Amino acid sequence: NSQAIDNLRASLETTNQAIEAIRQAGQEMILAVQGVQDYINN
Amino acid sequence: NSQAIDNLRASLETTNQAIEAIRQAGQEMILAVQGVQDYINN
Amino acid sequence: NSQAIDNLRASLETTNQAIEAIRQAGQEMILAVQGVQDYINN
Amino acid sequence: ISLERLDVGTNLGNAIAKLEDAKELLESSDQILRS
Amino acid sequence: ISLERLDVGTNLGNAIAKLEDAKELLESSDQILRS
Amino acid sequence: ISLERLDVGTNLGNAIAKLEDAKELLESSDQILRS
Ligand SMILES: [Mg+2]
Ligand SMILES: [Mg+2]
Ligand SMILES: [Mg+2]
Ligand SMILES: [Mg+2]
Ligand SMILES: [Mg+2]
Ligand SMILES: [Mg+2]
Repeated sequence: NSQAIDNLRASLETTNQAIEAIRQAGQEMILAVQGVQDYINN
Repeated sequence: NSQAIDNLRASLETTNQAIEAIRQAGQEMILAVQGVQDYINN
Repeated sequence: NSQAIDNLRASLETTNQAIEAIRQAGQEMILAVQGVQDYINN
Repeated sequence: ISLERLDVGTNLGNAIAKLEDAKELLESSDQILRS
Repeated sequence: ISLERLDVGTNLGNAIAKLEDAKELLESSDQILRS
Repeated sequence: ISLERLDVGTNLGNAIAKLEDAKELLESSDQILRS
């Protein structure tokens, strides 16, 4: 029914948003490892 | 049909569960980087 | 309708593919931290 | 002498904040599905 | 002398185990979708 | 003397490339949903 389709779409859009937040966490973790490498080399 | 709606919901719940496992992996990776920083500083 | 079901399935398959790419990024980040540990120990 | 210490806590803190934002969004996704 | 080595292998091993648990769940999600 | 420096840039670059491949797939997923 239209509520079931709306809820599946809304859940999947929310899930996609959650995955983007995890992707951003990954970028920050990479910056942290780069900062460890810079500290060792410097 | 009801099988198609049940399968989309079950797949999305399984996908959400997979994302939580990746989120937990991220937490463990952060603990590992914290352990590298502690070892360097100590 | 059949377009709505096809689009939800196609979006969820694409989302699952995106999550696998993030999972692979995590594996590479782990290899980078292992390389920092090897460099410190060696 | 060097008074500098290694400190990547701001990037690691930002990463934790984003993993936590993600957790709340995954719980909201599940709430919509259960409904 | 210091006989300690850096060892974050348990956290990295835990991270790998969870990325692998995630892989199996993504394959199961795809199996439900193909069906 | 040691002329070696720490360089994990290839694994970190690979990780960035994959996070970026993921970003493009998430945008494509959203495009299908909006449609
Ligand atoms: Mg927050
Ligand atoms: Mg809840
Ligand atoms: Mg396991
Ligand atoms: Mg299979
Ligand atoms: Mg690419
Ligand atoms: Mg777009």
